[PDB]
Amino acid sequence: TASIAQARKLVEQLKMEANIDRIKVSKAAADLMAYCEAHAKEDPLLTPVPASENPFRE
Amino acid sequence: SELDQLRQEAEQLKNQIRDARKACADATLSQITNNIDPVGRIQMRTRRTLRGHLAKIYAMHWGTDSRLLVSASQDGKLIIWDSYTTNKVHAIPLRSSWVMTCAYAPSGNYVACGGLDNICSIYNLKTREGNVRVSRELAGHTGYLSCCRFLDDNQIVTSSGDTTCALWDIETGQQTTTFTGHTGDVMSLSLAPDTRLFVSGACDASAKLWDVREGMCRQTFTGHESDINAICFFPNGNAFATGSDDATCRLFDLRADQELMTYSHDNIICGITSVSFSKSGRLLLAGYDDFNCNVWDALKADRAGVLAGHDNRVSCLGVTDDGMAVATGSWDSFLKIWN
Amino acid sequence: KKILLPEPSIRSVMQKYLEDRGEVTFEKIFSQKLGYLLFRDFCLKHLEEAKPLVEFYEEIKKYEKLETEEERLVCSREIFDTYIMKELLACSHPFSKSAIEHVQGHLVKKQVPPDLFQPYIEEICQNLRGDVFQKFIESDKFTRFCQWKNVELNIHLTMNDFSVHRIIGRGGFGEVYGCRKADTGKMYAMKCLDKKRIKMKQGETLALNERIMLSLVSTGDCPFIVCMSYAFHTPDKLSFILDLMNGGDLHYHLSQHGVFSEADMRFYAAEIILGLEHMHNRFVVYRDLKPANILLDEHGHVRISDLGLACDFSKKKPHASVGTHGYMAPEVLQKGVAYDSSADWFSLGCMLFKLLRGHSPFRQHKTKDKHEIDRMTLTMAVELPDSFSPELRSLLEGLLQRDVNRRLGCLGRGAQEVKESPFFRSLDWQMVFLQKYPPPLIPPRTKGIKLLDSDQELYRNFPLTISERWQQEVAETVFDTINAETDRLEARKKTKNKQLGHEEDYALGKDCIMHGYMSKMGNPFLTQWQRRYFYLFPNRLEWRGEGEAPQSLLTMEEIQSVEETQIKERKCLLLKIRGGKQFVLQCDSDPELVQWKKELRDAYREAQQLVQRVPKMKNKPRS
Ligand SMILES: CC1=C(C(=O)Nc2ccc3[nH]ncc3c2)[C@H](c2ccc(F)c(C(=O)NCCc3c(C)cccc3C)c2)NC(=O)N1
Ligand SMILES: [Mg+2]
Repeated sequence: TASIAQARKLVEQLKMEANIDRIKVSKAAADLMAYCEAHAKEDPLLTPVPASENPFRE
Repeated sequence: SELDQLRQEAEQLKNQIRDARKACADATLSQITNNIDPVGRIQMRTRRTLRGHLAKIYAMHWGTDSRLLVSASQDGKLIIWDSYTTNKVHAIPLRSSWVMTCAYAPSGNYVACGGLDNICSIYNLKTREGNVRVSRELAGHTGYLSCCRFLDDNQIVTSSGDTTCALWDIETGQQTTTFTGHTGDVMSLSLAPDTRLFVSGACDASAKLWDVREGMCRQTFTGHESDINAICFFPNGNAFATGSDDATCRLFDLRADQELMTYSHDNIICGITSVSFSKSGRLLLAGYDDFNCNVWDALKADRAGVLAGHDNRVSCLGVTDDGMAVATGSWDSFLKIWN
Repeated sequence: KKILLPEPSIRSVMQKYLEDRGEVTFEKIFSQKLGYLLFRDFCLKHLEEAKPLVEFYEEIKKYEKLETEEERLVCSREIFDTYIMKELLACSHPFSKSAIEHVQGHLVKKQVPPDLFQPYIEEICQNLRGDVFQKFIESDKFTRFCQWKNVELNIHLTMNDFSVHRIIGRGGFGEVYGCRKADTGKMYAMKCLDKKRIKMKQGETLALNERIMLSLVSTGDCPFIVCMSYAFHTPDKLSFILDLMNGGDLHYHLSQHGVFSEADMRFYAAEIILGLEHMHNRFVVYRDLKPANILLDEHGHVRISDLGLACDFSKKKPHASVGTHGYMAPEVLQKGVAYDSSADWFSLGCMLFKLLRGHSPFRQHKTKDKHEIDRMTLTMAVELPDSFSPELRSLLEGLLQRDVNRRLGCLGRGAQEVKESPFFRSLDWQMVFLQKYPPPLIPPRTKGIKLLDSDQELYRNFPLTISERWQQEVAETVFDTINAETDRLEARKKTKNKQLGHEEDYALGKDCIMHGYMSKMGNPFLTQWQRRYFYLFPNRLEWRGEGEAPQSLLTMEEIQSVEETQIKERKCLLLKIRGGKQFVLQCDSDPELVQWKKELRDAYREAQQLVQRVPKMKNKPRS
């Protein structure tokens, strides 16, 4: 803690973490919702599949 | 004093980050997803049970072929299972009994594992000789190996109780990059699908986003009240989920730089060991120290399902690249495959 | 019936058991007959570097034993020529200039004492302790050592281990029998003492003491003391296994032959002295020296027996009136007055006087009064008859000195003083020691007492094996044939491993802490023991029956305690497991029990210490 250099490092790190581009949660949300919707077709656990194409039934 | 100033300045910058974040909290994910239909019945069933480990199971990883997987056990072995058949392709007697983690390489040519020996042992599967030998003993961590994931068949990332993570060159055995920032044992890592980033969860209750190729932490996510024991990327690579000893999972969004969603219920007191998304990320699966895996709705936060076929702790889990299936591994000595 | 070595697997436990006790040093293996025996078979046959060394040690050993100087003249040259000169001429003679010089310099002076090559002994050892020794350790010969040692440290004796035969002596507390130890066929005496008959006459000390004494005197293979190889008991009896003397005692032979000529008496004293010397060098006084404690072997040679009333003084000094009336010194009879070696020498004289004269010197007109003899001895130098020679006269005077400050064999060289009396002028003492003198006489061919816990506790550390005596016993009987028989069994099973192909060793290339057979309870309901091959690892104990790999285990986390328990009067390990469950283990031998207990204990502690610092491994709260 009392190391001057670690406190500097810590601070430069927070600077790097502070000055990023953030998006509104609303858009970030929508983008996840979007992804989810655009890929729910391809998701065997989201739609129970026919046993035919399901390697774990027969 | 310069130290005293740097302390204040870190403090301002913590606050500046907190306000920067609140400036994006225009809506919640919950709000945004109030429309979409629920997900309904997620009733999955044990297809295979994987019997062989003599003691607790600590971890597992699916091959990219969505068929094979390695699991690491207190019995001091790795078993690479063909999950279709339940046949042990390989059983690998480890040199240290204290294995905690293991990873299947993308190619499926190698696996890795390690634990209280503070070493990431790389096992090679196909020689021309047709043998399973220790090809590298990646040493440098000063604490247990907690997780490791191959980038390809020659770079691999590790995590460790020494609070650090690292990137290695297998061929040479060098620790080519070191990722520092965490203040407690690092417990889990997850690679982004592009693999130019990875996130790590730790006993400091924070998770961190790192650039593989640059060696630094870009973002630090907090909010958990206890150890982050597991972490997984959302499949598109702009969010991840964590599981913790505080009994919640959470979804953190990268570009918004913050928590969107806590997955929790007052009924659940036990901590989470492991998380993973379904292929579309819609489902967030978590292993718990109550013996169950809960299937959560990533978008709505409703609990949507329960895998309940283990007698001790669910210690690890995973979804196949192909989406088809879910392994759960457990302290009861078994892996069960589910869909 | 006969000795059965454990399989070479036993090495895992023993090496550790011995390491823990510090016994895998060259010093400690090499000085054990079987240790030596194996260490050489190893050097001589399985290492070009050490063959010459041992060969050299052995030849010096043979040299030490040569009797003639005219023989030592011969052998010293040959030894010098073969092990010293020649190796010098090829610079492969790795010993200090000092040693070479010492020998060479003596050879040209032609001075050939038996310790001629003592400086090479020390240094051959120097070469052999080290890399030579560590390779020995690595070899199957050290395995063989562990196997034999396993046998040693697991000796438990019972009358059953012996074939008792005729009675050869009775006393107050029991009887003495001739017997043969089944194992090896070695003839011994067995002295039994009935514990009841003991408590009765309150002789719990005499017994307990005879044992401690025997245990001090019995190293060194003294041919003039009836030493002990073993001691065990039953709840009823005490057992001492002792050198077998079938010629009875002098007290009887005095009767039968009558008083002895001086020359005949010279023989007995010679040998008796060497016995005394032996004890006295181990700070033990016999205190009770008289004709009836001098037993004759088959050939007429004698030994001192029955250390009941003997007494250690390596620290504190005795003072009490103990011994038989007629042979006790003044400073013995004189209560208060401390003393040491002195008394025996006194008794010695009393005793020799008796063999010449038919009665103790302090026993005129065949008085039978204890008090009468006592006081005369206290102050009255003895009437030494007309017939006694001056050499004798001198010797008795010397011995029967009432003044201990000027008593023959009490002036700081002990035995040696007495060997120099003109009485023994004519004797070579090595010849006495080698028992080469012709012996004069060749021998011809009710209570209601109860036994409490507090009684039996007195004899708790009575049991004992003398390692030297047992190894010697083994060395000369079955050691060689047993080694072949076992060698054959092992190298057979090397083949039935190689055909069947189990030729990988499950304990290698990991972190196995230790392994070897033990037995557990298989069925909870049934309670019988299955013998299984266990492997301890830092975090689990795995076991397996034949063929198959381990398909079960305990984790060091599960284990809460490790403890001894009796089961069907067998000592066993009782592991308590976390659920409330238990687990029980029987080991094949005492050291295996000591080790598994220690190592299981150590490993469970370790494991739980370690697990507690590992968030993914530790237990978390549940409600
Ligand atoms: C040397 C000796 C006896 C004896 O024969 N001992 C013996 C020892 C080792 C041997 N190896 N091969 C043969 C052999 C024989 C024999 C003997 C045997 C057994 C004994 F228990 C004793 C003994 O302890 N006598 C004690 C005397 C005594 C006391 C003090 C009190 C009351 C009654 C009595 C008889 C004595 N008698 C004896 O006088 N001395
Ligand atoms: Mg006295």
